[PDB]
Amino acid sequence: KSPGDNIDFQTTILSRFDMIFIVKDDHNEERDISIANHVINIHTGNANAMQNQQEENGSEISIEKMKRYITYCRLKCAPRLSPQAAEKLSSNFVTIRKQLLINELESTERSSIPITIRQLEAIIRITESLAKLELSPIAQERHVDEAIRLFQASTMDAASQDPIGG
Amino acid sequence: VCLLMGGSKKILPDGMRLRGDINVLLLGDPGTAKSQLLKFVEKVSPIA
Amino acid sequence: APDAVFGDRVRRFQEFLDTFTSYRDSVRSIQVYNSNNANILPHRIIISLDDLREFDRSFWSGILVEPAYFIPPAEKALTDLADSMDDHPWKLSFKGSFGAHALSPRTLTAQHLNKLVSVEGIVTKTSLVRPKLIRSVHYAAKTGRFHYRDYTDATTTLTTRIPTPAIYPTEDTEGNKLTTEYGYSTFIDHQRITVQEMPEMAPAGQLPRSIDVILDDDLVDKTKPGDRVNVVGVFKSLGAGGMNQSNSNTLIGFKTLILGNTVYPLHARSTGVAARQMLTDFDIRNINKLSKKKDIFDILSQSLAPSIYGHDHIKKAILLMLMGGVEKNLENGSHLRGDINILMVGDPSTAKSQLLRFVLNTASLAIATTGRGSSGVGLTAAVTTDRETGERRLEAGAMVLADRGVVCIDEFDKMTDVDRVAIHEVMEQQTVTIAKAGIHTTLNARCSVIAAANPVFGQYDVNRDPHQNIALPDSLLSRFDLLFVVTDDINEIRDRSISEHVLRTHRVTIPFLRKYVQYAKERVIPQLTQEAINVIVKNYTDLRNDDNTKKSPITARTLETLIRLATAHAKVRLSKTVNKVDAKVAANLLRFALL
Ligand SMILES: Nc1ncnc2c1ncn2[C@@H]1O[C@H](COP(=O)(O)OP(=O)(O)O)[C@@H](O)[C@H]1O
Ligand SMILES: Nc1ncnc2c1ncn2[C@@H]1O[C@H](COP(=O)(O)OP(=O)(O)O)[C@@H](O)[C@H]1O
Ligand SMILES: [Mg+2]
Ligand SMILES: [Mg+2]
Repeated sequence: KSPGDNIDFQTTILSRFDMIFIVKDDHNEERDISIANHVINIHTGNANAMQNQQEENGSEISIEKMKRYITYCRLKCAPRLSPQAAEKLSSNFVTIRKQLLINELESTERSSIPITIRQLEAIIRITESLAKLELSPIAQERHVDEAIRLFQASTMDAASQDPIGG
Repeated sequence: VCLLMGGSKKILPDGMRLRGDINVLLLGDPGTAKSQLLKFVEKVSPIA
Repeated sequence: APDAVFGDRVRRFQEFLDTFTSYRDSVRSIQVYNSNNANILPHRIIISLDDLREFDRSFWSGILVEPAYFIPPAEKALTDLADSMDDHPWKLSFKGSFGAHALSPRTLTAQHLNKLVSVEGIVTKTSLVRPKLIRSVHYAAKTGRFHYRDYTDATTTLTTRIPTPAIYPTEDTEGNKLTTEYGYSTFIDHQRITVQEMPEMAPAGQLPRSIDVILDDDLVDKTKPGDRVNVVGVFKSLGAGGMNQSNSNTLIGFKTLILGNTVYPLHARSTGVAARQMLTDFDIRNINKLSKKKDIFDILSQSLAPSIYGHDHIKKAILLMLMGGVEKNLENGSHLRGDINILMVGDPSTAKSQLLRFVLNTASLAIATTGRGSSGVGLTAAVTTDRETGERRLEAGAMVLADRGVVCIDEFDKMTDVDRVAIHEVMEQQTVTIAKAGIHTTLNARCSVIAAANPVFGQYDVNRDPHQNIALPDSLLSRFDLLFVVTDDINEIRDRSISEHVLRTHRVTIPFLRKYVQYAKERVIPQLTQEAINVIVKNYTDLRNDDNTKKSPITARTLETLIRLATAHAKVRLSKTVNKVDAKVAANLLRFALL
């Protein structure tokens, strides 16, 4: 069934969000074993010390420090795109909408996960957000690469939709 | 991470506001740890 | 007896009035007007604290921190000048920068007592305007003479005085009876109001704070409940906080309030106070110049919300609604509408709410509502309250407040029948009728409407008729003057172009538009011309007798819509009559919206 059918409200509400994450519970022997090992390790008390008390020495942050750092960055920085990022974003958006149009005209039904301008500003906001945490007043195509990868990973799992197939 | 950081807002000469916050939705089956993520975000954000 | 400090301060303020010549000619102009036109203007002028600051810092600080010692001298000096220059005593008002003395009811504390302050907030409740007896006059029948007496109280002077509680005289000094002469006595108006902290500034979840303000004479009815107001006055205390006599109780303190002297209404979004700007000769010249260009309509249309791509016809319609037509009142007592209404049905990412919020931000008087946000008594003012004097009264609603303005409704299709029947009368008769227990009245609700709606199936469908896509009563659609349908069809070139536009944004100004609209609405009232009569008649006949399937029905409301649109376009043109071009433009817009 289409993702629109799976939800219990008007499908236009999905048009408001920037990123969507349909997480499925697939059964797998090795993954089940790994998650079980992780959970019993947490309950026993090793994960309380291991990793958490060793990654705090260089490769992990405290919760209070992270909170303060978020406040700092929010107050201080406000990035802005660069022309290369702008043109790349424009081209990607046009290609995505072209593909969706072709799929829709190939059939008589409309997709349940539409693509609109909101997604354009969503990618814009995502790239600027990635730029901000580095405190860089300017964002280059390296940020747009990651932004598009995140978008494809999250929102463009609308390929599970029926017209989108093709 | 991108959500907590947030985008950049723009105020235009005509009065229109281009928002800079990010919205995210989580579809999934039961028992995928998508409520603990919300709880952690609540505990780690300055205002939540 | 005379005081030397008082006289020195009077002399210094007279020097101040001498160095600056604007207030002098202001007083002269008020006196000239009152002499020539006899309406009577009140004897008052406004002073700038900034100029006082450059002139004499000591006197500035004295007025700011010790008004009770420095202001009466200034009023006496002003009165002396006024009495000397002409062929009631005068009062003063203060403007400029108050520095640290600009506060709100929450941040007004006991350390500001006896000093001049300026507070901001929302008016919550006023009082009945009452007369106060100042001088009585009497008559003795046995002797044929007239007498009088004067009365005073603690709030008529800034400095403390020894009380003199005079009694009301019924007899003469020789025992004879007296008769009251109500026509020869003197009464002064009086009111009391309450000011609270603004809803858009007070902390959330916390109970608010408020302060009382006392007004007298010529500042008695300058605001109504719900307004945003700025009041400048003296924060003062009165009486004895239980000190006199034993008065074992210690919980109460000293009564405090503000003896106001300046009241300024402030305009905000979604409020009942309308915005007005002062028009200078430079502005008038520029407006009257731009009136003579041929693409003036195009420029004014493209100026609206330049951040949105396209929707040119909706921009034109919004401009036409902003300008408006003319309403007619026949001697018989009939009324003919003159407002314009707009509706928008479109796809769920077509920037409907952006244009709606633009209209909210730009109109001089607008109120924003949403589908289920306000209902029942919240729209027609159908709620009843009562005074502590006993009487029951009404308080205005969304559309009652927005009389002579515009109302923005979002999620229009989410309403119900109970309020749609209510809004029928507003949209056609432009009146609100209430009949409850102890009330029978009729309120004026002359307002225009702009709304946005969603299609039934989430997205507009071209394989079905419009009736299956809009799903709204026909009688309701007949009351909307224009209905627009907007759809987003994927197109490589259009998507590209809108992409570069949205990227440009992310990396004529409004004030001149507001001035233009205000001048045009206030000054111009065109008349109908035979040419436009023929054009509109032909167009109405053709539309009524055509086989095309429309987005809305055709009635006499369409003919009246044609007249209204033509008159509004002529109003844009600053012309005193309607020509053929305005009628043709109205017909073209109506045909485009319909087809
Ligand atoms: N992938 C996972 N890794 C570690 N723990 C998990 C995982 N998935 C579920 N859990 C466990 O399940 C609990 C969270 O369940 P819950 O928040 O109810 O999920 P949901 O909100 O999706 O129903 C946690 O206490 C956690 O220990
Ligand atoms: N024609 C357009 N021009 C510019 N921006 C647009 C246009 N259409 C949509 N958008 C963008 O998409 C968003 C749509 O938001 P909204 O006004 O709520 O649309 P709707 O009310 O139709 O859902 C806006 O933030 C706006 O920036
Ligand atoms: Mg859960
Ligand atoms: Mg909207």
